[PDB]
Amino acid sequence: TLVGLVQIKEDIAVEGGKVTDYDLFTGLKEGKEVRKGIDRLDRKFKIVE
Amino acid sequence: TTNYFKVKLLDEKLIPFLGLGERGPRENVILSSNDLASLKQAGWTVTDVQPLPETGKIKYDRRTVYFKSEGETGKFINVPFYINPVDARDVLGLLKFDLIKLSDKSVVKTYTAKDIKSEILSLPTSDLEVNEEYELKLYFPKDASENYDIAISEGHKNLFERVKDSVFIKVKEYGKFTGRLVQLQQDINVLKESALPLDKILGYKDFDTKEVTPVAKENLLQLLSVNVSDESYARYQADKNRLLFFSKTGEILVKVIERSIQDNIVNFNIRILDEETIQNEIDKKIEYSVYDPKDGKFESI
Amino acid sequence: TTNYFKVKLLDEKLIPFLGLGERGPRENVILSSNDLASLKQAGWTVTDVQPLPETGKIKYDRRTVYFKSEGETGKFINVPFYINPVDARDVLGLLKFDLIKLSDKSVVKTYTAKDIKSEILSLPTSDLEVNEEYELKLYFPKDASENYDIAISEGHKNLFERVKDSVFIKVKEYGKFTGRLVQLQQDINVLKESALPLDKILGYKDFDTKEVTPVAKENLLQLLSVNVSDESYARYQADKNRLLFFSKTGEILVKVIERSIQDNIVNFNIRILDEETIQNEIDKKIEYSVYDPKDGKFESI
Repeated sequence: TLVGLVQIKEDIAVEGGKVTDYDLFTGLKEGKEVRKGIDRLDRKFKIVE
Repeated sequence: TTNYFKVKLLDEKLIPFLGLGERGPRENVILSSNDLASLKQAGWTVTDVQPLPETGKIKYDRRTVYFKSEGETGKFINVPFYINPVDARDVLGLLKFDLIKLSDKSVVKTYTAKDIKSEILSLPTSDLEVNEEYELKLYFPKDASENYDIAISEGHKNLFERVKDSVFIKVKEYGKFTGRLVQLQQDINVLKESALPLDKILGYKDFDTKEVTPVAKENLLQLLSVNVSDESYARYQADKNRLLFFSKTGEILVKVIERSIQDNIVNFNIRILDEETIQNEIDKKIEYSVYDPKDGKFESI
Repeated sequence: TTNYFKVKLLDEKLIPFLGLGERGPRENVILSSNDLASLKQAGWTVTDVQPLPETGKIKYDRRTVYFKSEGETGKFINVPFYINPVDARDVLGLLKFDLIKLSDKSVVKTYTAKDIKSEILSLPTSDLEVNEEYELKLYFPKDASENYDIAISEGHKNLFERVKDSVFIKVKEYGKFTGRLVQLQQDINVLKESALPLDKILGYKDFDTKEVTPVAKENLLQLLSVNVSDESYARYQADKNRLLFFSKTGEILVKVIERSIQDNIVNFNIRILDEETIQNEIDKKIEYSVYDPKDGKFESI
């Protein structure tokens, strides 16, 4: 876990059956891991659970 | 020696060889030997190195047969076991013995492997049941791996999921009667379509006192390899103790063989006869007995 | 099958294959198989042919070691045995088990081999003594051959002098302590000609509760392979637990090794010193302790 990309957070509250415009860069500390509104989420995105 | 150590890491930079996060000074961190030598070499203050039990083997054959009698006072079966690279730690309070009854998968009694002194497990047989397979395991409980930071992969086996050893105790009846397998009735005459049980045609002569009691108790019947002469005439049911007289009638030789004591070859000359084979010879005064299956006793008229 | 039969001869001409006289109809006449087939062929009415037990073997290894603890409730050792070609006769009342204590050649308890049910001998260990070899035999008593007419030669072995089987039970202490073998005293300084016991220089750290009690109980000392550096300087007595400091004085390394638990290599730097090695440095204020053998405690002044 020393090198490699940044892991986004796993769980997402989808109470009510749906949630709109939920940001996935929550819990990541600003500045070091993510710069908000600058870097994108990669195309290796998948749900596993 | 092993390759699993419960250590106490005391650097706070970031613990490698583990998951995301987990950076502080961590204790109870179960590491490999390939793991630990890559931290001692990495300038870490890894201390309290304790080896962990990778040997939970049982010094006993697995699938044993234990012939149990009726009167059973004590009669403890001794099972040798050894857990090598430990003497008394916090993990040996987690190692559990268990007597799983394999019929319905429930334990009879459980033991902790660090309280069983002298490395000999004296299982009582007063609680064991007959003709039911058992299991004696060295399983770690599933709530034992929770209190430690094991440094494994996803698909690797951690230590508590690894060490176990199981034997299989078969507890059945003793049997092995004392007798010469004497007959109980000469001139066996049966009807055409009927069934004759073995407990009314043969008995056994007990050697202590010469009794001619039949084979009523059924755990002796599996040692009796009953052999008929012709397959199409009669047939011995194995689940029951009966012979099956089919439509063919005539002479048959039924050879009852007991395998334990030498020379128990018993021979029955059974005559199968029809309905009107009786009535054409009841007038010409041929007096003999024919087995009546509705009541079990041999009748003549 | 065997080659020894207890028969009942019923001719009165003259019994051959026997001694002088002995002509009548004789019973209990133990014959061979070469004997019996030369009488059935000889037109004799030899009847009541009963086979005799030529198998008295024990299904158990002979020289076993049984580590016995202090608290012993029950803990029956099960010995498998089988006497094949018989079930219940008059000779099986003569077959005797016995627990011979090999130290002074006296039995602890005896069993008759026809009353031990299920062919498993459950020897209690509550009566066994420690560090004393035992014996479990299948001897016929010497007054068993008297009531039968055995047809042997002078130098041949009759049946009762033939069948026996003996195992050897060694009953000793369990031992196998739990500890890392910690030291008890640094800076071991001894006099020139003296003896230092091991119970005042080393102890062991118990893992249940961290106690530093020494090795007082002596059944643990045989696992401690004490190794000195130089043979001529000191020497470890094996019958005692002492080191033997000879005339040579200087540095020695005493390496105490325990074989059961890994990494119990204990190293003592012992300095042997003379009588006037003390007095030339007691004035220049070199304060340390020298072992005093008359009372056991380490003293400085």
